[PDB]
This record gives sequence, C-alpha cells and structure tokens, in this order.
Amino acid sequence: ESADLRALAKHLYDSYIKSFPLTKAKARAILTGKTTDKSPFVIYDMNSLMMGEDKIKEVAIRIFQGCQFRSVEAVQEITEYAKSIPGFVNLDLNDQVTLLKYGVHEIIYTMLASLMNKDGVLISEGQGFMTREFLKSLRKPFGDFMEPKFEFAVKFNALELDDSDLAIFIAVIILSGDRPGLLNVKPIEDIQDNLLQALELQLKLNHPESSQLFAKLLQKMTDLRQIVTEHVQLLQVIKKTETDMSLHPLLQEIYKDL
Ligand SMILES: CCO[C@@H](Cc1ccc(OCCc2ccc(OS(C)(=O)=O)cc2)cc1)C(=O)O
Repeated sequence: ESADLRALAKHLYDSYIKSFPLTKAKARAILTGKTTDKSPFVIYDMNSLMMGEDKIKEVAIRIFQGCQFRSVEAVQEITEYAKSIPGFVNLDLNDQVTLLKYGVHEIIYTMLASLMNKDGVLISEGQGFMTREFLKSLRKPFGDFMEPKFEFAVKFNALELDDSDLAIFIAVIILSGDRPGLLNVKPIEDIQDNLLQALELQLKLNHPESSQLFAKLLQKMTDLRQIVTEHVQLLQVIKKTETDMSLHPLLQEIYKDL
C-alpha cells in the first residue's frame, strides 16, 4: 500500500526536521543571499578568519579542529535521528552500534553537500561561509582534504533533492546490512527494503520529471564510500606528522577498523 509508505515518509521527514538544526532548506536560503534576514560573514583569507572569530562565535590546524568538532556534533544528531527509524532500536545493540559506525560518515558527507555551493561551505550554523579556495590553500596536508567533498557536493546537488527526500535516503544508508560484523542481517534488510520502497515512491511523487532519480541517487552511494576511505588515509598522514595532536576519541573509535 502506497499509503503506509507515505505515512513512513512523513514520519521520517518530521523526525529529520527535529534532529538536524540546519536543514538544506534553511541552508540554501542563506546561500542565495538575496534573503537578507541574516547574511553570513565570509572567510576567504587570514584576516577574514581573524575577523571571523570577531563576529562568529596555525590556521590550518584550527580548521582541522573545527571540522572534528562539527563532526562529533553531527554524529550525535545522526544518532538521534537513527533512533527514530522504525525497528532500529529493536535490533541487537551490537548491530545498532555497527550500522552507526559505518553509516555516520557517509551521511555526514551527504548532508554536507546541503551547505555547499561550487565556491564554499556554510560553517557555524550558517552564520559563516568559508570559500573553497581558502580551504584549498591551507598548508601542505590540510590543504586538500576538502576538495573531494566539494566535487561530490557539486554533482550530488545537481540531483536537486530536498530535505524530505534526504531524510529517507539517509535512513536507507543507516540500515545497510552489508556492513562488516553484523550479527543479524535479515532484520536489517527487511527494514531497509521497506525504506527503499518509501524512497522510491517519494522520489517518484516529489520529482515526476526526474527520470530514474531513484537509480541515480543509489549510485551516489558508491561515491560516499570512496570519500570516506580517501579521507581516512589523509587522516593517517596527519596523525603521524603531528604527534602533539590527536583525533577526537569518538572519531577515533569510529575509525578503529573500517
Ligand atoms: C578533519 C575532520 O573531518 C571529519 C569529517 C568532516 C569534514 C568536514 C566537515 O565540514 C567542513 C566545513 C567546515 C570547515 C571548518 C570548520 O571549522 S571552523 C573552526 O572554521 O568552524 C567546520 C566545518 C565536517 C566533518 C572526520 O574525519 O570525522
């Protein structure tokens, strides 16, 4: 029944709105700065950055740190959201932990696109905008870890998905089952199967003209994996070049064996 599938889509959208403070809707509205309710401060260089901490509540390491803090925060919102997916909290605890361990970063890069445009990314809850060119000019290793995200953001944003779409797609990512170390696959697959039906319908109804958008969206998932991997090894390099520093424990525990 299409009706049960719509009920599920609305449930997921609602929970998404409540779990994530900054939606794509608000983000795109800020990025298209014609809506002057509140425009962002733009950081494009050193002085921009220092003037940044001014109104916005070495450089490279500070940014690196910032991403980690935002990351840790996002893991907590995604975790809150995951709990709202029917059946998720009823799975064996070990698997709930596993699906989160592998889902979190694919979702973080997915939602990150929502705050990006070809030239930059919204930081500090939309109050700031950091350009792509500034991030790419960062010192030796810290100067290229963001580019892959932007390239993905550009292609991914072309699908023109909105928050209601994303909310179900996000749920499909978490209830994979192909994740390494799962004890009970079937209960996870039955759920994802149902989530897939809801996402298919949702795209069909919300994007009548977008031919095979469902297929195109699913393909984007192979892109996320490569982004995660690529980022993990760039992280390994940093941990070695900077011994006086360390990756936040949560991120560290998420990366232990992947
Ligand atoms: C290096 C840490 O990377 C995170 C993933 C990540 C990457 C980028 C990201 O957001 C990019 C936009 C951004 C840029 C600077 C920033 O810091 S600041 C101090 O300027 O607010 C915060 C977010 C969020 C999570 C991980 O491995 O878990």
